Order: sequence, then C-alpha cells, then structure tokens
Amino acid sequence: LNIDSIIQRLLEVRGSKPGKNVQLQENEIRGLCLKSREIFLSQPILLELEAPLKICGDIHGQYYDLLRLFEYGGFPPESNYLFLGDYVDRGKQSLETICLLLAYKIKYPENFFLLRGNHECASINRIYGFYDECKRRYNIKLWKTFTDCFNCLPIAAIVDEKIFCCHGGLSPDLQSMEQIRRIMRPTDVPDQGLLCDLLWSDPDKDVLGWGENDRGVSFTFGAEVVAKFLHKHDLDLICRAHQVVEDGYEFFAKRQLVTLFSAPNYCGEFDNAGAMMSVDETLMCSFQILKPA
Amino acid sequence: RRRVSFGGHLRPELFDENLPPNMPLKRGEAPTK
Ligand code: NA
Repeated sequence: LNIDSIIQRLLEVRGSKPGKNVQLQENEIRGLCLKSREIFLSQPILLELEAPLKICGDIHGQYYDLLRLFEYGGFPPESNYLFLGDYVDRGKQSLETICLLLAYKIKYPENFFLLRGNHECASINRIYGFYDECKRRYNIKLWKTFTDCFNCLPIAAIVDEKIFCCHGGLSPDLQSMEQIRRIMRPTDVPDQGLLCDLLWSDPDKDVLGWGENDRGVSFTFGAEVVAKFLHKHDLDLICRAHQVVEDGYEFFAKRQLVTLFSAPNYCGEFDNAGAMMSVDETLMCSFQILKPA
Repeated sequence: RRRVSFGGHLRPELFDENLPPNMPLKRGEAPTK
C-alpha cells in the first residue's frame, strides 16, 4: 500500500475546479480501512491529546472545503488535527473525504486523529448518502468494509486534561471517564446509552437538566449539566460538533461549551461559515473561520 | 496556570466556491501566541 501515492492523488485536485473526482483503486481503499482500523484499535478509545492542535467539526463529504480548511489550517503535518466526526453523508464526495482522512491517519498516526460521529454508523450513512455513493462508484462490499473501520473509531478525546471533545455531547450515564475506556471495539452505535449520547446529544438553553431530544435519539442537556460536569472532572471546555452553526462556531453556557461545524454552505441549503478551533500549547483557543463570498 | 483562554476574532479565509482550494480570495488571519 503506497500511502504517499494515495495522498498525492487525493491532493491532486487542490488546483482543480470543484467537482473533479479522485477514484482510487478499490483494493487501495480497502487497504486504507484495514490499516487505519488497526491503528484506531491500537490507540485508546478516549484519546489523551496534547496541544497545539486544530479541531474540526463536521465535514460531511464536502471534499474541496476540506482542502480549503487544510489550505488555511496547514496541510498535515504542518499542524496537528483532531476531527470530531461526520466525514461522510450529505456531501457529494464522502469517498474522497474519508480516504484522505484515513490516509492522513496512517501517515501521521501520532499527529492526526479522527473521532467517531453519528454518521460513521451503518444505520445512519445507509440512508444519508454514503451507502449510495459506495454503491455507484464502487460496490456494497466496500461500504461494509468502511463500516468495520468506523466501528473501531475512538469516540472522545481530552486535550491537556482541560478540553473534552466528542461529536454529540454529554450523557446522564457519564459519571467517570473510566466508563468510556471500558467500551469495547469494534462496536455498533446502540439506540440508547453512553456511546449513543456521546455521538448524538445536544445542548439546549431551555432545558434545566436532561431533556427530550426531538431527533428521536438521546437527550438534550442544560447549562447547569455542563458546569457540573466541568467542575467534577476539572475541565475548562466542552468541544463538540453535530449541529449547523451560522458562524462556524457557537458558544453555550458562558463559553463553557463550543459547537464546531466545518462544512461551509452546508448541503447548499444553509447560510453558514465553517470553523476550526486552533489550540496553542498554552491552551489559548482561537477560531479560524472558512467563510464563503 | 494551564487553563483555557480564547483569542481575539480572526479574519477568515474567504473563498469562492468555484475557485480551486489553491486559489483563496483572502488569506485568513493566523493565530499568534
Ligand atoms: Na483524562
């Protein structure tokens, strides 16, 4: 598996009009799954990360915007990266997106990190685009190979013991960080429970504690839950994705939580910028915005 | 003190959806320690 040749090909459309596809061989994509899966399994499911790094929210198959984000943040390995999930579905080029991210994981396994989002889930990406994309450009056998890779993704990360990172949000079940570590991989995303909430829950200023989530899955949680959580674990900030935010980032509960969304002009349906959170070695966090004209 | 802070607003990378990722309109401001 020539990782360098794969990266070179995926990065070849950096100077091309948007819309150009990169079609790796089916065997190379399978190799990207099998070797990244191996690296995910070898690394903790709750990542213990060190700044500086840049943190990115949903990409959702918008490959040329991913390249634009790297154009700003710095292509690996000029900067360290943590992505919060949702690499596939909704966009037109989920295949190029996840292959570049997995290739970057294999290439810099100690400087490039990918969390699991709710769309790295066979039940979800079956209906929201990625299955259909695998099927017309390659085949269903490849989609199932991706599912076995996604089942091994980590679900949370803590940076400098101060920034708690996951795709969705908190869980009423999360009492000890040990609980996340005990989760065994490969695993699917259950319809309820700890792992479900970490990929699916949302903050809500109108809820006092834990509340209904009208996504039909998981919970919403209030500002008090955030504050109690940060004091109990001695953290300073929750960093999550999972929701479209107009400015690419949005604070919640007196800046104790931030939502990142990194796909500008999402689906051609929304009016949003994309944002990364750049965290320096002093944990001073800045938001680099990718804004469309 | 090892603690989260937030920097000032940064000028964003302005892009044209029809231009290559190689050709940004405005270089977004970089963060400085
Ligand atoms: Na920890």
